[PDB]
Amino acid sequence: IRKKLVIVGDVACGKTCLLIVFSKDQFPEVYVPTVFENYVADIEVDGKQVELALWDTAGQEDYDRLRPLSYPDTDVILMCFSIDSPDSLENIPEKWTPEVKHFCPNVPIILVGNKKDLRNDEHTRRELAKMKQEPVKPEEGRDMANRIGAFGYMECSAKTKDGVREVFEMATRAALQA
Ligand SMILES: Nc1nc2c(ncn2[C@@H]2O[C@H](COP(=O)(O)OP(=O)(O)OP(O)(O)=S)[C@@H](O)[C@H]2O)c(=O)[nH]1
Ligand SMILES: [Mg+2]
Repeated sequence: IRKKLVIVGDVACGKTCLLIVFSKDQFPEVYVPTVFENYVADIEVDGKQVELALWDTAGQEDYDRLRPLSYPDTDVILMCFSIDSPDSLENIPEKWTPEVKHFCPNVPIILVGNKKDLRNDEHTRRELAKMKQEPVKPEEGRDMANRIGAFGYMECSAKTKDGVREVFEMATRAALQA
């Protein structure tokens, strides 16, 4: 069974690394902003065999016009944000929810907190202290997921691999049913 999925979220929130890890097992060395890209990977969930189309998108403003060209026949969407950056969570209902909600209504959305490893990182906590902030708490991410009627919230780390597999299984599970 074939299904298509699109990933979206702020700049450098880990969109790409996540998709590459899951389908190539390697963690990209050099960070290069994405214009657009396509990937494929297979997965078995609840006995079903599913081929997956992974459409990567850009989080940059400069590309707002072309990003909507990948939305056409989407089955499920992974709306991502970063745990070290509280603002990227704020921009969920601001920019991404409206954009997606327009182009792709009636399509399941999986809210995804990324860079789960940086929640404990000391360097991270110290830099955010200047800004009188702190990493995102699992609760607030779940609240945001409910607020926008997401199919489910999930967290993970593409660096350590913590929870990466569960993210896609939930996506596939949602792309089949509903
Ligand atoms: N600590 C940590 N760093 C990560 C993780 N995933 C990605 N990164 C790092 O964060 C930076 C952003 O990664 P990337 O996936 O390219 O962002 P993006 O959201 O796709 O960004 P764009 O293409 O919209 S500009 C990179 O330097 C990458 O190595 C993660 O799980 N943990
Ligand atoms: Mg990218």
